[PDB]
Amino acid sequence: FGPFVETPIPDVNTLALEDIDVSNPFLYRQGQWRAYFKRLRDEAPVHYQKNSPFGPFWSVTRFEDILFVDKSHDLFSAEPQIILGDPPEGLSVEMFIAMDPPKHDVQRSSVQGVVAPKNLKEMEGLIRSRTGDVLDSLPTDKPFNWVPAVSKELTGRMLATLLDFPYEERHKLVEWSDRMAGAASATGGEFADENAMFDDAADMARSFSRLWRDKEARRAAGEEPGFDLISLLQSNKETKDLINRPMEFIGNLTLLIVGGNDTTRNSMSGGLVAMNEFPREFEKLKAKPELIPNMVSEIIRWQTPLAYMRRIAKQDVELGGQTIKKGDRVVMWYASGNRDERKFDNPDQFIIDRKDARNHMSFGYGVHRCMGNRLAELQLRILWEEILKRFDNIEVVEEPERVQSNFARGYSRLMVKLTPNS
Ligand code: HEM
Repeated sequence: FGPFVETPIPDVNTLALEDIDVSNPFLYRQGQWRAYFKRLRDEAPVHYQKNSPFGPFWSVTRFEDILFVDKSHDLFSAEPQIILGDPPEGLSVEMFIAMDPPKHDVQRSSVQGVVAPKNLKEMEGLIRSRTGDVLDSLPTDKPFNWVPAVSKELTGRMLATLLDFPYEERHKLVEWSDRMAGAASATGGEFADENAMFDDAADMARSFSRLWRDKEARRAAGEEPGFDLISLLQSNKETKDLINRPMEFIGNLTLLIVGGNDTTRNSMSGGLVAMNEFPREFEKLKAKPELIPNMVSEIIRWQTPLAYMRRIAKQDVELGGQTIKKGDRVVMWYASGNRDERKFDNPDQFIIDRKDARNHMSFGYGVHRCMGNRLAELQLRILWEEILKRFDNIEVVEEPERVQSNFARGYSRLMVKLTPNS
């Protein structure tokens, strides 16, 4: 009903404050995002942009203010979408990441068992084995792209395990997720073909339905239930009939794959980029390997794989000396908050023994705090544990290529030369 090409981004000092548009999906790639958000934090921490390709929106850029917006779901709704823009027509799917309580609470309870700490503990052998195997497969006499060989490879195996997806088809979960999460209308991503998105959403719905029916058929034949989400959903009375609720069914399954896809991937890659910019931290790590758990938090803080989550004001809200109007879109820029010097001293430095590194907001805060935070930290810890066993040095031999997006902060190309230890 009713009615992106890259260009050089100018110095933020050349702009009136009302003309700063941080929805530009090239701000991260071009390294301008730090100066743009710092100007916002300093002089417009609750900022209204009237004109953007996504329409008007508020930017909330200070750590303390983002906490308030994220935790106050009675003032700022997560519905109906948490990306800055809109999904293409015909591709809206309800996910509980874009739902307020109580309904958010009910839907998250039906899937949260898949990351139960007892289950993650039991899967450590498999994760570490996969993490050992891919690392042993990497060449040490020539450089290679770390993104497909390591980050995406380990991420895709993990996603397959989570759903018991056919392993040989796991590349499909990632390709579908990338196209869906990289919609030009939603995040300024490079996917602008609505035809391919319609084909993906149909292949994906058909694939999840086949997986559901194959699993119930295997369970009816006596196969013991497992750790995966489908086994868990078919073991609980509330969700044993979830296929008869297609919106809930597709919504929960797509959220799990999109939630863990480029987040895990870009956190695996981003640690190497941070180490490259701050090489003394790798010597500190080698001499004190017990720093790995805290370093994982510092990698996640420094990388902030998801730059923001978006809300809609449910009423007029006074915040930062401004009046957010009912209905306005409000963007909580985690990428800015994690660089806020009011919260972190020396915020742009990668400091692996930073004592308050675990207080980052890359997972958000409030009822929507990332459900897979422990799963992500676990894979990242194991990754660096297995790196230290094998490699005395790691070299980035080319400027990393960063992904076009205002939402995902990640890398498509990371060329790495490995040096084994003695
Ligand atoms: C470093 C890794 C990760 C980061 C930075 C990250 C980031 C986030 C963020 C920012 C949110 C929303 C927070 C908010 O609105 O307050 C979120 C929620 C969510 N994430 Fe993650 N994520 C990561 C890993 C994962 C993984 C591995 C999975 C799946 C296994 C996952 C699945 C989800 C789900 C299902 C939600 C919805 C939670 C809810 O609405 O209650 N995430 N994540």
